[PDB]
Amino acid sequence: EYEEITLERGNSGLGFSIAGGTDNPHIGDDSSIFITKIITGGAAAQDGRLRVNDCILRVNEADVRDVTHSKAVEALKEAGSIVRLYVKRRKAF
Repeated sequence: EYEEITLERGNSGLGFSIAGGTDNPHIGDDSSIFITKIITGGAAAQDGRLRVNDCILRVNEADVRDVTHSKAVEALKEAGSIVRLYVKRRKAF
C-alpha cells in the first residue's frame, strides 16, 4: 500500500522535522535519511502531514537518497512550491 502526499511550501518551517546522517553529523553507509517528528503549527500540519519516523521513497518525483544532512534539508525546502512525497508499505507475516 502506497500513498502520496502533495503539500504546499512554507517559508521558514513547513511544520515537520527530519533527521539524517550520511556524512554531515557522522560517517555512514546508508544515506537515506528518516523523518523524526511532525510539529503542528505550519503549512505541513495545516494541510496534513502525519507523524513519520522513516525515510521517504521519493521527493518531488525524484529520489533524494543521494544527499547529506544539509542537502536533504534543502532538497525538500528547495523542492519548490508544492512538494509531493511517496511512501509505500508492503504487508507480510
